[PDB]
Amino acid sequence: VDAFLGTWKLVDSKNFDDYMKSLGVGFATRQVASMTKPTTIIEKNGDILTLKTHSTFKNTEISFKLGVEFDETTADDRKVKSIVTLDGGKLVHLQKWDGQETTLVRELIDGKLILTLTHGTAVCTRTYEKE
Ligand SMILES: CCCCCCCC/C=C\CCCCCCCC(=O)O
Repeated sequence: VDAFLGTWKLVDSKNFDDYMKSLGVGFATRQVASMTKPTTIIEKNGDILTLKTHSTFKNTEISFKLGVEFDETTADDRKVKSIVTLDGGKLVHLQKWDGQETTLVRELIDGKLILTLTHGTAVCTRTYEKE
């Protein structure tokens, strides 16, 4: 886990709109979201991880232990059952609600943090660089 810790800022995004539309997010929120550049902060205290996502539009914060399910309310106001684990060096966050699922996978490549989000047929890639 140690290599993911720190402060990261978004520098590229591909197909976020398709991902948001798949989840049912409405047009007006997709407009603002397409022009937002979040800051993600990942920290650890023993076996507890804290992931903060900050922006001018919305802010989220979750705390969890790897491998242990938790309740989460997402930026889009879904109430989901989540679990985060380490799989081949990637941090894999799975969300489930009403029979559906989406995955948020984080990998380090060349010192950047790549976040891939998949729901349905839509796949979005977002690139973050370390601050
Ligand atoms: C908290 C910052 C979110 C910015 C706009 C999001 C508004 C809601 C729409 C879809 C939410 C999808 C779930 C979270 C995606 C987070 C993306 C990321 O961390 O870059």
